[PDB]
Amino acid sequence: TTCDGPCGVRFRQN
Amino acid sequence: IIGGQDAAHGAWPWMVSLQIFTYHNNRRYHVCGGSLLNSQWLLTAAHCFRIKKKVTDWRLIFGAKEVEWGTNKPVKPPLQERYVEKIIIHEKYSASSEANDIALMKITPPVTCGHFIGPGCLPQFRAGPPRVPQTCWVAGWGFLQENARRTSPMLQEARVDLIDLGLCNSTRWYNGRIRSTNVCAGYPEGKIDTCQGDSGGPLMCKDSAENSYVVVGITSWGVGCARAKRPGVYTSTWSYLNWIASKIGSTAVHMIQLPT
Ligand SMILES: *[C@@H]1O[C@H](CO[C@H]2O[C@@H](C)[C@@H](O)[C@@H](O)[C@@H]2O)[C@@H](O[C@@H]2O[C@H](CO)[C@@H](O[C@@H]3O[C@H](CO[C@H]4O[C@@H](CO)[C@@H](O)[C@H](O)[C@@H]4O)[C@@H](O)[C@H](O)[C@@H]3O)[C@H](O)[C@H]2NC(C)=O)[C@H](O)[C@H]1NC(C)=O
Ligand SMILES: NC(=[NH2+])c1ccc(N)cc1
Ligand SMILES: NC(=[NH2+])c1ccc(N)cc1
Repeated sequence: TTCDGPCGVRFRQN
Repeated sequence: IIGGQDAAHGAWPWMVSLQIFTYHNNRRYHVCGGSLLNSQWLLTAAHCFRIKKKVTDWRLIFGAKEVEWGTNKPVKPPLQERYVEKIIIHEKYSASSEANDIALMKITPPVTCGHFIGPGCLPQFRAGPPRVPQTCWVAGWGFLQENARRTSPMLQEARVDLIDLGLCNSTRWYNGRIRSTNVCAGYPEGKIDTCQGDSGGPLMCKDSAENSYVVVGITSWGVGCARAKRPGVYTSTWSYLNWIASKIGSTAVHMIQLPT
């Protein structure tokens, strides 16, 4: 379920 | 992509590299792009499957910045490689007009999201066709020059302006070949544009204005690449939300649409 959450977000690393 | 720039690692975590797998020697070649919707599904172009129609013809590569042409090695953490479970081509897809150039790939086993991998957003049911004027972005590992010999090892990105369908469809532009389920994007003079290898990848515009991008288009076709008055023609995602929901479930759609 890691792929649920806020869509379309870039640079998830920061 | 012609005339754009190298993307930063993690810049577009929904990008997927769709690679033909030549089974005689286990080598893989980037062929098309796609966008990640959830752990088990990505959105891409139907025409990418005209020749390789079998689930075994492909590898799917996630969280990548660079892809290696012809490699026979698997990828390295944190990149992920997956098999295709199913290819769903729109039932109304027509290669001669490129009408309804859209498909879904079911991924297996499920991808896991994180720092370099994550879902894109789809337009709201209420959004309608995207409106001009806007500056949007495309990304992909397509050709760097119209005449290139190979796709680009480094993921590219470029800003492109949306082009109004009437202008795009006009006499000295595509002159009748644009459909109402298309979006066009680029610049009257060209020089910047998607090319072969970027098909299936996103055309994305920044909501208005969360800090989240929406995949409003899917790279479909063009005449050449980066030519004046021959911009990129994309499939409008908004036009197929019901279709997408019918294959993956309204719930999965709602999950990647930004809050009402
Ligand atoms: C882009 O332009 C094209 C064509 O206009 C071009 O002419 C071409 C050949 C070039 O020379 C250029 O000059 C110019 O760009 C538009 O193409 C037309 O599309 C129409 C809409 O699909 C269509 O009319 C046909 O007739 C039938 C429609 O009938 C159904 O629909 C309704 C009315 O909408 C009812 O009235 C009907 O009884 C029935 O329900 C359809 O079956 C056909 O699909 C078609 O719609 C023509 O197909 C087509 N004409 C030509 C000359 O090709 C195109 O729509 C423009 N794109 C956009 C987004 O506007
Ligand atoms: N989808 C899978 N069952 C699968 C797909 C391709 C493949 N080579 C092996 C397994
Ligand atoms: N942007 C276009 N010129 C284009 C897009 C896709 C493609 N396969 C070829 C050309």
